[PDB]
Amino acid sequence: EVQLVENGGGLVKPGGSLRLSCAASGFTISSYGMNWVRQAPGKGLEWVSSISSGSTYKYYSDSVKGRFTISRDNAKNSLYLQMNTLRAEDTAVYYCARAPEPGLTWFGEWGDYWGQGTLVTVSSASTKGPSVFPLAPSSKSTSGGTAALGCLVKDYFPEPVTVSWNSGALTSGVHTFPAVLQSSGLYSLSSVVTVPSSSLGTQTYICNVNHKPSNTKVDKKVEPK
Amino acid sequence: QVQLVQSGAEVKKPGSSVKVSCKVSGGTFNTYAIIWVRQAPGQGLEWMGAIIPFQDRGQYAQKFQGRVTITADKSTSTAYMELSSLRSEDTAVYYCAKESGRAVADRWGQGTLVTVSSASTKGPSVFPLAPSSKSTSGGTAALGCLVKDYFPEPVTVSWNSGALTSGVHTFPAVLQSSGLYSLSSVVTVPSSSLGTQTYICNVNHKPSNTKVDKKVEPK
Amino acid sequence: DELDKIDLSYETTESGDTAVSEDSYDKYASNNTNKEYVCDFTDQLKPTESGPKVKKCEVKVNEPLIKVKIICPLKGSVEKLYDNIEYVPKKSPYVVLTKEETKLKEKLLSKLIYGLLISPTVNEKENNFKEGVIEFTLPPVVHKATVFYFICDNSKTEDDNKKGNRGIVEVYVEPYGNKINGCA
Amino acid sequence: EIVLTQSPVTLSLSPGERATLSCRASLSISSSLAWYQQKPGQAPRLLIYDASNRATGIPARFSGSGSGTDFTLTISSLEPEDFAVYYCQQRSIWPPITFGQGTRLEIKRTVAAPSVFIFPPSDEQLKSGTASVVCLLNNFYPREAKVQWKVDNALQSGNSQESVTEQDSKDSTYSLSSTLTLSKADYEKHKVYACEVTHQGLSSPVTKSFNRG
Amino acid sequence: DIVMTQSPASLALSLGERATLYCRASHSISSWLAWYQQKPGKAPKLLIYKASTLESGVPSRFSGSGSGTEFTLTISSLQPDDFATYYCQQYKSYPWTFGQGTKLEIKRTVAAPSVFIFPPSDEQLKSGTASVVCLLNNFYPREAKVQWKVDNALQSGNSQESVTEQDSKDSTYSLSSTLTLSKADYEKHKVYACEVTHQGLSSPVTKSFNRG
Repeated sequence: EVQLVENGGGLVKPGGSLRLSCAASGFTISSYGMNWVRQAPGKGLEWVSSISSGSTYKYYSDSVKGRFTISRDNAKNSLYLQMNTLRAEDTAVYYCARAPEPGLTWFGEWGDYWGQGTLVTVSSASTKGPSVFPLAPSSKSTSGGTAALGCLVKDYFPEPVTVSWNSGALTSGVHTFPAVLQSSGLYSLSSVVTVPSSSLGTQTYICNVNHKPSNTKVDKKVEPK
Repeated sequence: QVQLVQSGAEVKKPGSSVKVSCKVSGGTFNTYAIIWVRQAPGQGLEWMGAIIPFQDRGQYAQKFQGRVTITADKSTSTAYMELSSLRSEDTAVYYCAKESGRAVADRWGQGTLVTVSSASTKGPSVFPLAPSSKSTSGGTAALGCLVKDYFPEPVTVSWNSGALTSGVHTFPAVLQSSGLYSLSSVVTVPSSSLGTQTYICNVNHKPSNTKVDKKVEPK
Repeated sequence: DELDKIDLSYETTESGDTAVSEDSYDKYASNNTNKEYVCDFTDQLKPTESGPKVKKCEVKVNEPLIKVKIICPLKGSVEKLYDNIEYVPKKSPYVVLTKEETKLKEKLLSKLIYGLLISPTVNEKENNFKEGVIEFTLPPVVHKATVFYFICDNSKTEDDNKKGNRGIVEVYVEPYGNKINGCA
Repeated sequence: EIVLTQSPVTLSLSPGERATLSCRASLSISSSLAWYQQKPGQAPRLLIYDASNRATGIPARFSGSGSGTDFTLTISSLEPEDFAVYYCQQRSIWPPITFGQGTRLEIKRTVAAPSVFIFPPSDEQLKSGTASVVCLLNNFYPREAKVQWKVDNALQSGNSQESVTEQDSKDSTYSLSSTLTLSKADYEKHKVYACEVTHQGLSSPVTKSFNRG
Repeated sequence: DIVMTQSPASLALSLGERATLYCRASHSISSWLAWYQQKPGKAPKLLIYKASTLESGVPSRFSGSGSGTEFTLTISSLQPDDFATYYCQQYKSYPWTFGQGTKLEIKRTVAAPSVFIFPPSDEQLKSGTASVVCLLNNFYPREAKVQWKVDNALQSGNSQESVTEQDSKDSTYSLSSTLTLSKADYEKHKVYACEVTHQGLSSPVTKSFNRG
């Protein structure tokens, strides 16, 4: 039907410039308005900039007033925003939304079609391979019933990562927790499973973790201490 | 965001015409007027005319007719001026400005310099103003150089390739009856340093592409 | 009549008493829906923080028989968000603000553009800002470019720490058409 | 600038109930509000444009209301697929275009007690210079819970990071993990490490301990 | 046209003092006056864009006032960046005009001149022209009088003078006086002298040499 694709992102130098582009397919961008909106993690949406009448009028937020520049090309049917000199505290994912012609009304189907978004990570370079450390379960006598075991990963960047158990086996009762960006600028999360306590001393559990940006694959074994 | 850019300084013969280029970058061009002001050095500024680009009909000062011309071109966002039939006393700095909607000119250009003297291109002659050569000494001596018979402005003078900037005075140029500019540059140095230090003055006259280095030593 | 009572110079600037220059003007055009340039000032002149930010409506006309409509809220439209609103010029379906020198002066739009279709009645009501809605229709052929302005100022509207904005309408007309196929 | 407030922050209702979301305009918006639906793994989706008009392709159960202020988004019957995050936006006083804070909808399943587990830091991790202790809560509801870390029966704060998984697709419960980050030099200075869990489904707080020194 | 009778012509002040500028008009005019700041080598910069309002970025010590036939601009205190040449402009009518301008002198302290003389060099002697330069190094005030004497005979009309801008480092500004004569006359005369008269000198200082 109609698609909106944005390009430009990855590691961004804090204290440098960057340009993002938006491409529209299946629809001719004419006599319509275009907007930029960002959404920081753990925060709501925020407007950034918008353009009207192709390139005649242009608008920016107070925080990005002057520091950001917006442009639209009719021949290429593309939308461009420019972060001129440097901004570092605007770390967020930026979205584009088709909208009617900007005016003193702004009514209509604002954001009828949305771009999938690009993650603008303006932070110090932190690319690194993940480090996996096992978490021993509780092995005991009498009737434990069930004992939980899992693995912990530290110091990997950037997202995403995939964690599986026994090459994708025993997918029942496995939970992967969301990652947290530590003060060092690095990510961390953990994955746990629940297994019967009688199999801890005889069953083998593999933690195969592959981190796509660096093609780093690490397999580790978890056993009770 | 808005900024005004003007062309460089130009020298023209009497009876010729001089053109000044003006550009308005940022804001918008059509619906605001662009004004022009000139000022003879050492005297008050003089207003000349203005134009609103969307209408080609400009208006000028009641005293200046015909010779002054102001035009606007919205395709390039420019406000060129053409001045014809130049005459003496026209040697002055020319300034451009536009009104920001507050009824007053809020932004001004870098400016342009115009010269109309009948003289032509010529290189300066550098002569040494050697310090008073006497046994008195005392750490108080003055030396310099003489720049004579050049046209037009400007000429730049530096000492020791930009060294010992304390006490060096570069005098404004003066106009001789022959039509050639002249100035002197001096520097104050300790008297006891004449026999242990070398002082070199650098003269650069861009219009004639003349560069001369002259050494100053006691006679 | 109220159509033409031009006897006041009324020298004023675009920004008026506001210190905002034209670099930070919020320039956005009137909406285009079935050949109608409308920039309604509803809710855009209410008192608010981070102001007064000048709001400018730019109507660029390049087509014949064009209809232009402008709306400004009246006093008391909403509780204590439109008091002390001012409309400039007072007669502004016909008398319009034009730019000579570096000032804004009133002039008759009929003189500037011939064949203006003034409608004295709009939605069974009077055509003036005293109703809050102004209406007129442009002719199909224009010989030369013409620029005129309308002012809807809310700078004197305030609520403790909030203050109103200033609304400006800029109608920009370019030459178009040759002649009318008919009689005179 | 006008700030839009969406209240209350989090809604817990069972499927099939009529869900009402309240949006308040600080000063006023001239019928310029819009409603959007978003999920963590996808872009937001326009539900209701203008005051009450439904957007193209939206299911008929979504309905808006309001007159210049106090706009409510009413869903006639909240389907299990309708549990998502909803935002509000106004287009009367711009720039800037102020968005809403967002509201969460969760499935209100029967209360279930959490399963508390404590994990030790591996010897390999200790050799790396950092020590982390992880406490695991599994299969609990409601989502809100209090987790406290005690070392040698002493209080700790400012060194705990936690995260919560999404609602479970099999039984509509939640899981919580908390990590205590400490250095080896500081980790050797204490003997016993333990965690405290307080939850609605527990009659009394549950204590789990672990020793190493 | 509207005349700008700006007064005074110059002002000598030190740091922290108060300065009050004035700009009258030929006839009563309601507002529409602006003040422009310009140091030597600068573009005229707008600081006050109406009767009393100020442009963004203009310091708060500036304060405009006045209406009708008289207008007043008062600067509460001067800072190191406040010395320049100021102009006043009216735009009530299309034919704008500017005033003569006001000067802001740094410091007020009288210092005698250092007088130096320089005979022409042999290289210039070959060109048929001889030039004698007199240097008045670091005086205050500017009104220094220079006269040329050749064989105790006064020389006038054949000399030119130039003055540098006042420097805040030590309230310093020199004046260069040059005497121009042909090489043939330089040989006919032997004694060449320059006399400098200044406020800080009890008696005129004379520098001379015996070459010819």
